[PDB]
Amino acid sequence: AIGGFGFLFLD
Amino acid sequence: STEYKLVVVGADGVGKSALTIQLIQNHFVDEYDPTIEDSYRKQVVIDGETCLLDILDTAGQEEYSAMRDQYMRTGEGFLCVFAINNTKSFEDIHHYREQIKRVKDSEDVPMVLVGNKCDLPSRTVDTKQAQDLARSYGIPFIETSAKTRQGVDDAFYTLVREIRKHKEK
Ligand SMILES: Nc1nc2c(ncn2[C@@H]2O[C@H](COP(=O)(O)OP(=O)(O)O)[C@@H](O)[C@H]2O)c(=O)[nH]1
Ligand SMILES: [Mg+2]
Repeated sequence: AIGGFGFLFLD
Repeated sequence: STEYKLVVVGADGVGKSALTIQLIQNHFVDEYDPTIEDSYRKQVVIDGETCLLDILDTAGQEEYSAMRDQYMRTGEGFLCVFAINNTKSFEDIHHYREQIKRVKDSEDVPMVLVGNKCDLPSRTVDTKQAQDLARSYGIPFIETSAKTRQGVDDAFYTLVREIRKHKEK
């Protein structure tokens, strides 16, 4: 869950 | 040869897949499934050095992907792509950049801002606005066309150059 989005669902 | 892990990020429809295919296979595709995320390996000589560029062409993904996760750990440089005829894709750029800084846990990540579709006449994102943003980040800005191939090698070559300079520091 690294934001901001940006790439979606980046965990 | 020397290996470089590159990642191409940007809004859906900016031309990430078209730019990568133009670099790898020397052809322009009018249509490439927007949901497909894959990795490519471009073999090219840069500044005398034989480079093996492993490039992740990103797409929206909810479920865990071992390939995406590998690039999250090992990705050395990022092309942040917007389309010059899409102000919304330009607005996303700062979010892609802030997220990349958090992924690498670093304020200095090799990156190049790419303004794609420069062959189109109905420009809505000013070159000055993109050059100003790239200046504020301390990164290069390159205008490209996956259609004509203009700037494609420059975008990827420049990113490899940026990763080389970061590794020197
Ligand atoms: N005119 C023009 N169209 C492009 C260019 N690059 C991509 N496209 C088109 O833009 C659309 C989206 O491209 P695609 O590579 O799928 O984008 P992605 O979602 O970022 O992978 C497609 O219709 C492409 O043919 C370019 O430089 N010029
Ligand atoms: Mg794509």
